[PDB]
Amino acid sequence: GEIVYLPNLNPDQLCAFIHSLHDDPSQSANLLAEAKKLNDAQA
Amino acid sequence: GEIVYLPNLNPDQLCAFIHSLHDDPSQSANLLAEAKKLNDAQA
Amino acid sequence: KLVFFAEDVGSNKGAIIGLMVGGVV
Repeated sequence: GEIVYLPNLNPDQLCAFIHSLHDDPSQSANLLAEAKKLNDAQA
Repeated sequence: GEIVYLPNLNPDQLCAFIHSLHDDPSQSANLLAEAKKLNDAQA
Repeated sequence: KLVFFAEDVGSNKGAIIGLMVGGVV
């Protein structure tokens, strides 16, 4: 399993991500790509 | 350090959880216990 | 499957929010 870390994302962002991630499991991979983008954007 | 997984936890709980981790870094450890217990409580 | 977990790292960071992606590590 590939494990991701988002220490740079604020609680609001993680909450937004977690809601979207949960609501759209099919898009979980694509959505994560964005969080990874956030990982870099909030870097 | 110790790791805590939240599989059977509710997404709203995750948001509240992440919020609590940010509210006080020292509490994160204690929050990890209860948060981890929820995984068992909601299991 | 995806899973949200918190890693105890101490410091002023408390714990770190990390998630697992697919299967089991």
